[PDB]
Amino acid sequence: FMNIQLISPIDAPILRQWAEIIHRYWPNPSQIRYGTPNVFGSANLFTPP
Amino acid sequence: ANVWGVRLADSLSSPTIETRTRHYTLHDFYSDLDASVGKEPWRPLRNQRTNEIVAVQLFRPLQGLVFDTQLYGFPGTFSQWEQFMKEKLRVLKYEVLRIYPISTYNHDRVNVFVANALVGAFLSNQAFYDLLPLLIVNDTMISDLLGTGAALSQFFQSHGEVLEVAAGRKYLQMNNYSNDDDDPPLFAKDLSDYAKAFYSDTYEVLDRFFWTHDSSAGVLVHYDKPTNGNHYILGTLTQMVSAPPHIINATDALLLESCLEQFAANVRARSAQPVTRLDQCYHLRWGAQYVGEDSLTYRLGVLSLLATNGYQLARPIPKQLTNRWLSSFVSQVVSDGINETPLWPQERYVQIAYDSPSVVDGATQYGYVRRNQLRLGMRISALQSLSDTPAPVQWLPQYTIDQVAVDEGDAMVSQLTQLPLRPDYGSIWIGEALSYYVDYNRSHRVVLSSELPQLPDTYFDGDEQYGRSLFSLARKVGDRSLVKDTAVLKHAYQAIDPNTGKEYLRAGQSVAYFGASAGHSGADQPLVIEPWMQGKISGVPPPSSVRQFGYDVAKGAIVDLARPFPSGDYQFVYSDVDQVVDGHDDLSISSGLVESLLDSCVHATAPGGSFVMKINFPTRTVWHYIEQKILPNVTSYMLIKPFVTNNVEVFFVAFGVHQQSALTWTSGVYFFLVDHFYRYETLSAISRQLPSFGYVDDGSSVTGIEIISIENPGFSNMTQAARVGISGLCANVGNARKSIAIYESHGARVLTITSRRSPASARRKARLRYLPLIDPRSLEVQARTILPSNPVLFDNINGASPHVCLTMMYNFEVSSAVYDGDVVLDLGTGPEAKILELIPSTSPVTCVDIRPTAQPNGCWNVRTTFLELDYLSDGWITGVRGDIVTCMLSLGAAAAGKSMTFDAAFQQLVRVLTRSTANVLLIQVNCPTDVIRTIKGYLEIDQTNKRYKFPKFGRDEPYSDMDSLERICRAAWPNCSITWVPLSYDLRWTKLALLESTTLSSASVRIAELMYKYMPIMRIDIH
Amino acid sequence: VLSSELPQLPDTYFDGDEQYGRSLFSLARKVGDRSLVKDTAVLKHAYQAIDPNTGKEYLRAGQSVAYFGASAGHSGADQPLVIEPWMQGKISGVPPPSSVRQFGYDVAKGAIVDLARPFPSGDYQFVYSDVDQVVDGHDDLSISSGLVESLLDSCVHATAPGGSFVMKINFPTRTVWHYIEQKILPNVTSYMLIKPFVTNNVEVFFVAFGVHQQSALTWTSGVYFFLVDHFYRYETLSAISRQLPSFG
Amino acid sequence: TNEIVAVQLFRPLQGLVFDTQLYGFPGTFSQWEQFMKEKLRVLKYEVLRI
Repeated sequence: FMNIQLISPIDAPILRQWAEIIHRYWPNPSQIRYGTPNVFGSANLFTPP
Repeated sequence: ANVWGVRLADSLSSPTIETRTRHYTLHDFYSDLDASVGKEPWRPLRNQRTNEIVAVQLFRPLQGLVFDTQLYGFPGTFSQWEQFMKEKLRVLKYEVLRIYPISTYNHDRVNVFVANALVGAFLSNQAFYDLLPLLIVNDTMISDLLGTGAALSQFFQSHGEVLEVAAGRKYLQMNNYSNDDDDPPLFAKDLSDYAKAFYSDTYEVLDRFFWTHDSSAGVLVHYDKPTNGNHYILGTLTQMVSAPPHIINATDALLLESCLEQFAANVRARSAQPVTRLDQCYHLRWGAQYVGEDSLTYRLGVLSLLATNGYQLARPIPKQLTNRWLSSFVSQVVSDGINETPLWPQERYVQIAYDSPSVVDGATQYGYVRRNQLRLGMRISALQSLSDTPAPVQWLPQYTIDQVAVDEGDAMVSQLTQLPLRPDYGSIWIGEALSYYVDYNRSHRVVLSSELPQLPDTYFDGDEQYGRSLFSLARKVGDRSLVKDTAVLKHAYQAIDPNTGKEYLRAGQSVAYFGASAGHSGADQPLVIEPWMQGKISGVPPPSSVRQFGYDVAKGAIVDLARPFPSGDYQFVYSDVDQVVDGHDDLSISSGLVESLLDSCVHATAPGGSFVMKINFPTRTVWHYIEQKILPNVTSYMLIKPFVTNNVEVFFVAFGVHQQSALTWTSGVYFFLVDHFYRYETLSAISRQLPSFGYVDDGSSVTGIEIISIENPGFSNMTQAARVGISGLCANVGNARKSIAIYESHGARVLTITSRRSPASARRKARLRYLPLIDPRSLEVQARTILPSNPVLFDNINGASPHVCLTMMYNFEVSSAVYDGDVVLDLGTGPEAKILELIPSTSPVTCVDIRPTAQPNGCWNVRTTFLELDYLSDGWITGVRGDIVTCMLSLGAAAAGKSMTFDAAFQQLVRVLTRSTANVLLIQVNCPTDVIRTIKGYLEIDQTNKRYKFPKFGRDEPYSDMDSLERICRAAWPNCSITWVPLSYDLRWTKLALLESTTLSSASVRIAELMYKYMPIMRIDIH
Repeated sequence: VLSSELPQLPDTYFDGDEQYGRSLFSLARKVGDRSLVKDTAVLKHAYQAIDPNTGKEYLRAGQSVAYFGASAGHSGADQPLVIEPWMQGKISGVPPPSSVRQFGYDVAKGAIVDLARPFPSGDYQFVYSDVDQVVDGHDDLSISSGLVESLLDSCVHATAPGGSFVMKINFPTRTVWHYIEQKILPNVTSYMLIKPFVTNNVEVFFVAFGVHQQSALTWTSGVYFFLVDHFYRYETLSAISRQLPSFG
Repeated sequence: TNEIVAVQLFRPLQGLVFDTQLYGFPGTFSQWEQFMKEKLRVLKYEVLRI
């Protein structure tokens, strides 16, 4: 699963193509900015506030 | 230097002149849409092996391809994709041209972001018409786009004084991009969202932007010349694999491509042509706390600082990057090791050292800070790379006065030599056969048959059979029967008869052949019968008919040649049927078969005929029988021997059978048999010291190959360990040729040194108490890639030249003349210092020259002296002390240099040797002994002006007379006794030649035997 | 004329503007191979000279020469590009020699040696040396001047019987002129110095005739005026090349 | 017929103990050789990483 070269694209079927789709089109994270640290402060850890 | 993978030494460089840019106008934006054949945005990348288009790099007007690949519906092949794009861009061009007329064309700037996002919306069918009134710019590029909300949020968005665009797809992947190792890498730029750019006016807004928002992956800057205003680049956490031992996320590939572009651009700088950016690098700004110490991001940040300061890589960068080379570079940089460079990355500012050649610190406004504290010890210039030279090239060593102990060199090369390998053997002896003949003369001498020598008893032994079989395997011929029979058949016709005047035999002979084989796909006959019938030999006349007999005939009759058989007589008969297949370990039967064969061979010839019969084992009973019976009944006789395989066989040729006369043996036949047996003895002694045919080597044999393999990272001064190893090789093999080959093996640069040890070099090694050290200056310079080859034991496949074969003839006589424990003095070096390997080990030497020597001085086991004084002068032999002088191939050059005669040169030499203390001496003189033949191609003398005219060297020398030179010794000393050593037919001299791994010849040895007859060496001894 | 009055290269030679003016001309020059054009131009003029001792000529066909400093660096398969036409006689102003042996750091068929320190070889009737010494010679003139005499001492000894050599001097300096006046100038029969002009620099070629023939030679006002014109032709084109704009 | 009908194997691959249908080899030698050369480098990088 980590290196998809091990799955043979000569014995042609699906498990190479599906493992390619998992690497290509699985969604990526983001960030949205909550909070009002002027009054409330900020209670989160391990991230910036 | 090195960080983890080595870069190039002191010469660091950088571009100097930066060109300035111009704004992107509508006059250019119209021209970019109707893509002409000369100017078009896309340019194709291609595979290096298959030479097929696999990827497309995109430029200025379309760089907004942020959506997925299935949204666009692009074709698979490049030729269809290009026509697709050219067809669609004009449909967009008329839509631009309707709203904005072309009468506004002069100096109207367009918004670059709107220009990219418009074609990105039109190629993806996503609401382009809002962006079209925002195409013409006003008051800046960004602030026209901050407040609006017209375009779709995937293209760009605003966070308040910060514009965020989504840069996408610098490269574009075609249909036949199959992630091959020769494919060009794409650096995660064929993907939808690999980075996000953040545009603003000043950096103080973006620095407050990245206080609230996260900088987890890492943020990147340009700091030299931003594309559309100053901005930051934030990488995502998607991953390009592209390199099967590695996984590289986007924020590392985005840094790595920009590092490699600057490493490439630091080499191409020639200090006259301008570039578009003084540096290409990125220099990570905020996320350096979140990235790991000594991880890939940190190491690429170190390399990105090095590229900005202007360092250069050791191995060269290809013009187009390959996916295998990129993986090798990443695996080379993720190795272990410490940062040798005093540079270190910092978040606050990217620093530039004091003597860095980059002038960008004064060019840009800020970001770059000329730090004065840290200083690097390098001087500025570009590197010098060059071609490959795919054959291994010969190297010669030079020495230095320092030294180590001799037990260090072998112990050092014990871990460096890859001795257990199988070299290709080659061939000892090449070409045709050498004809050694002797003819019966009337007035030489009578000698009885009981005093002739026979073969030794140590002939059927295992080592002797091994020495015969090794030479028979290493001999390279065509057909043995062809080469033997033509050599005997040519010499059998130059003989003239004594009874009449003309000749024994003519054309039209009606001969019989005994012992045909036709055994190796020669269709019916031995291979000489058809050219001898057609007259293709050109030294023979054609006969009338040939009839065959023997056990292995194909067209003749099969009989037993011992017992008589029904046939007729013949005018000539050739018999070469062997008798010694049964003749092993029982000599009597093999001797007994020969007389029974000869009694049948004589009777089938009787009227005035002649026969040729092959004797393999010449024994005393055979000589006695032919002296008793065969010798009276013939007119004349001769015995010759073509030499093509090391054995003791001969050929017996008799002339004028059944003519009753009286003949005896002679001292010519006696000396011929002595030389014939001793030439077997010498080569049989030589062939046992050689290794076997398909051996693997281990360094245990006396002669053989030996190689090393030591790495050489970049322009590194080699250590004492590698120097001791190379000097140990140069002490283990001496005065031989050394071939080297520098090549990247297993992802690492390594060089080999190939040479061939010898018993002469083993003798040389014993003469030194300490081994010298070579200088590394000949090997530290090399920056090329010499492709290697498989090692062979015998390198020279063309063979030795006659001037080398004659040099062996001189050197063997010198080495046989010098005994153990004697002072000598060399009179002239020659081409090399061979003399140090010729004399025995305990003998102290000295050598005179006209040039400074190159042999190492000091740390020897016995005294030596290397000095040059132009030895024709006087007043210097009284200071020196020796016992025998050796002039070899130098007196003719000394005579030709001063343009004096050979008589005056030899007179001056003997006049200066009158002051010597030596008693015995031998020196090379150049005077003809025999009647002059002036052999073609190699030695064309003049009778009048008395020159030699060697055409292979353009040299000529005066010859003198033996009678003119004989009176000089009598005038010099009363008790001198000259002797002229004859050239010995035995080839005794080849011990120096074959054991030092030299495939000799067939013709050049005969030419050297002819050439020594014009330059014989002489030997004088007083009292 | 004595050797102390001959001009040398100016001090304003290693400067940035001078290096820029050299590099611009080297980029704008359109040639084939620089080694080809230099070596044919020196090799044609090296054969029209006739000897004063006899009447005919210094050297003939069949010379058995040695070549110093081969490159074969730009897909010339094994050799510098003059050796094959000079062996085949395609130049038509030359006679063909007998054999050519190569030496230098970048050989492909000859031996790789260090030409300063002596090395095992034989003598030759002619030897052509054009190995540059000024790659290390930037901002430190003494080492580049010092390498030339050590190279010439090895170049003379490999020639000795009645021979001749051609040696390339890139930086003509006062120590070089004094050394060749002291040592090289008496031991030769005749000499000449030529310069093919294909790239704007200060390099010259030194050609000596009849080595190890003890005679008495001096410099001359012809060599003086030749060096004045040789340096001033660098000065004019170096002044011109700085007013021109860059390449791209 | 002078046609390739069998292949003798040497030192690095001599462990082909399973059945022939498990491997999925091609029928012709020219395709089989390219198949094997393509798969052995994919194994080579897996050895080379560790």
